[PDB]
Amino acid sequence: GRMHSAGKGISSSAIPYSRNAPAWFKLSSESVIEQIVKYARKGLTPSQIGVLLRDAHGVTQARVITGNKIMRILKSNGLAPEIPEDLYYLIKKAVSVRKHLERNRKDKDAKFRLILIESRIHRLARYYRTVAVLPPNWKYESATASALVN
Amino acid sequence: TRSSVLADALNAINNAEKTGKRQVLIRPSSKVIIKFLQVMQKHGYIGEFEYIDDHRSGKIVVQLNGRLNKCGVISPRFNVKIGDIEKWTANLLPARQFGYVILTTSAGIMDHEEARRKHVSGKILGFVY
Amino acid sequence: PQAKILSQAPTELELQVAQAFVELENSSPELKAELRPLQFKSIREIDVAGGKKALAIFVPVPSLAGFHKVQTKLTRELEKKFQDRHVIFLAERRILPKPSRTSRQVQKRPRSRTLTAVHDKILEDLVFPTEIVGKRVRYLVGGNKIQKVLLDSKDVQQIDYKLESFQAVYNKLTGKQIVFEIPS
Amino acid sequence: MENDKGQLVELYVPRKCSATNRIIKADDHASVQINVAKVDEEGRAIPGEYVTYALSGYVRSRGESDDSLNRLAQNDGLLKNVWSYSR
Amino acid sequence: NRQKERLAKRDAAIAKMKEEAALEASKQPDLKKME
Amino acid sequence: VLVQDLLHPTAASEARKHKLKTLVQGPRSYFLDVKCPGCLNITTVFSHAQTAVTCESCSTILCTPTGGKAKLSEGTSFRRK
RNA sequence: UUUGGUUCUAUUUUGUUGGUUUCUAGGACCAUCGUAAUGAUUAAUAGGGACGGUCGGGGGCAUCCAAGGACGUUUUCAUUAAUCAAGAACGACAUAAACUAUGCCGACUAGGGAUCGGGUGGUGUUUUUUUAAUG
RNA sequence: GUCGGAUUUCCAACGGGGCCUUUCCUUCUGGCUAACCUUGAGCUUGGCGAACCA
Repeated sequence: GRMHSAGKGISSSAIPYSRNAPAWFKLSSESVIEQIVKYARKGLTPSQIGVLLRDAHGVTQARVITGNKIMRILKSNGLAPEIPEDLYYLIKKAVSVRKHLERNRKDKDAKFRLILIESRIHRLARYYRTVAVLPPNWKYESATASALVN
Repeated sequence: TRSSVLADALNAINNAEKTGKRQVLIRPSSKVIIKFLQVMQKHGYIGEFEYIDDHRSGKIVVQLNGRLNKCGVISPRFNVKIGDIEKWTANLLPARQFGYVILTTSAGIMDHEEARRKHVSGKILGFVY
Repeated sequence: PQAKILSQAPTELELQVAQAFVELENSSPELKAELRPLQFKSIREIDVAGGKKALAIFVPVPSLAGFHKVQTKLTRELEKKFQDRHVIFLAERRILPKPSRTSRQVQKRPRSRTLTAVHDKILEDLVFPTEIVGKRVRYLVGGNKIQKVLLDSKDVQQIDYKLESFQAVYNKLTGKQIVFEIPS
Repeated sequence: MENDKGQLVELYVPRKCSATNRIIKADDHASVQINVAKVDEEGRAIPGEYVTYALSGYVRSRGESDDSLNRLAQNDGLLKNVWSYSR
Repeated sequence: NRQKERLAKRDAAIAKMKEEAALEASKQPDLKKME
Repeated sequence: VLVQDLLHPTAASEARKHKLKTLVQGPRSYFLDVKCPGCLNITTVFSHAQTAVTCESCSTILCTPTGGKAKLSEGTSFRRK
């Protein structure tokens, strides 16, 4: 696909066929749940959590070790962010690009990529509004984008 | 993007039979593919086929005989009443003695002859001869 | 007592295996109180082509990990205790029917309560110490489907004599025919 | 094919390829008929006793005549370990 | 949620009775290890 | 080839392909259990480590991230788990 | 099956028509008791996002700034997607023989070698510190 | 078995219904109580409401 480019490259993860996994892991479920809540207490996104349990310890996926996925147990433990991580990284990239544009006016490909980034932002905002993980009337504007990064 | 999975399935069958190979891989295996190949199998057009399952959607391996001329899909699935069944078989079949138009009715997916016997109609899926 | 190990329905043979359960409970203190909390719902007799019948022991679903901890040991004692027998532990799961158009809605049916999900679960629970590496379905020209299950080649010595017993009990329970293969 | 009651019709029921099981047309001038003589316990072939394999022009033109000939030769038993099902 | 409380109560009861009989199991000697 | 076994490809050619192009897709990576000099403290490290993984007891970093398989440090003792 | 409290309506009758009620009959609201296997579909060779080493005569500014593709991934989301009237940005004011004179997305179908970016393996070659890791 | 018409115990095919396999495929007041454990001796005195409705 790659709507905002022309690349057709396929590069991703190949999840193993073993749904119950991996018969060499000795820690318990509650051990890794307390690991995720301790690691998310200090302010990390769930992608960083997944890679950091993937490489420091033996965790293939948190979905197959526990019974459920990651921000399911984060929202059950009360550590769900007010906006999820993908939209947050998109809007922080947007305000960084807008800071570049207000610094340098003539970076005109930066204008083009800013329109691309806000297109992705509006698509994710529409999807998050129709599933109501965001309230309706929530809208992205630049003045609230400067402070919405938090 | 990949819209009609059955269309890509039947296209793979058509290309493999035109090249002359006796086996073909299909990705990614909806239910209507399984019913379609069951209908083609019960009439002696393909033979045995195999359902590989990964945990995503599944793959089909079909052993092909030399008995297939063309299988095809009809997109979109038009609504077909009783008179439109023989208007369709007049339209897109080779002859009046063989060839089968496949349609899904509320009593399952079947060819036009046993749909005539059950006296039911539905939505047209495709054809095989 | 033998009545405590039985959950609801008393017959003679489940009382006998409950006596075997409490006899294994009082002996072997290394595994004592590991088999104490668990009870089993029911017992089923399966006839196989080999002539040695099968004890399908249906247990509660939430207690299944407790059987999974000590399953090899208690199954070995259960083969020893009963001659010409093969013992298997299954979890009695609930199948909820598919809601039709005319029927009134009874909540939302969870996806673990469908027929295919519980059939795959009891197929996994037949072969416990091995792990299934792949499945296939043979669609024959006569219309019959025969499902082939591939087992991981490690530790197959526990279950290699019991494969036709697995085929018989799966054919009785689900009405589908399966063939086991070991890729090497 | 037939009409209603006997009287066999359809002159020239055509041969069919032994590889892809398609029929061979009358002017398919690339189609061949391989005739293999069989041997009876002495190392010598008997004149008039054959097995026969018809190959169409399409499979021969694609170059796939030899692999298919391997497969039907090994299927009839006169070949031992040249063609593999697993490729 | 009465159901989660009931689940936690039955889990705690099972664990407590398991530990209570595990004390008696540790009190009893093992002829299997000696053999 | 016009007749071949798509059900049972040979092990060499099914190990030859890309990881998504096989019969069923699966990962070609693996986990190692690595012991560091000094304290024992056996660790499990994924092959494409993606970060500077250290021992939990002390800053004795075992792998540095690399765009493919991550390189391991000079003094280790690792096994494939 | 139950056990509380609140509230509303109500026939046969109690000796009659009206008036105060109780039990009962039927609601609706509230409380905590017990029943259940307590309850969330995969993670599409779909897509978005994080991460790691890179790669590019990409861009701007001055003489650093952010962005992007591919690769790798047992990381995260979960169908967020394809094409697009109106509208908008850029375009040697809105043009061109703006061309691949060939719209975009998706699948399949014969090959062969060279090349670019990445990755895997080969006790392969060479260099360093003959020898390691790199390259 | 009638003099080119038609039947029955029958091998088969084709579509239908009912029951069981974890599979309620809404139920309350009423009546017919229906198919009634209802059996009087080989056609009698008494089961569950839709198969009939409100």
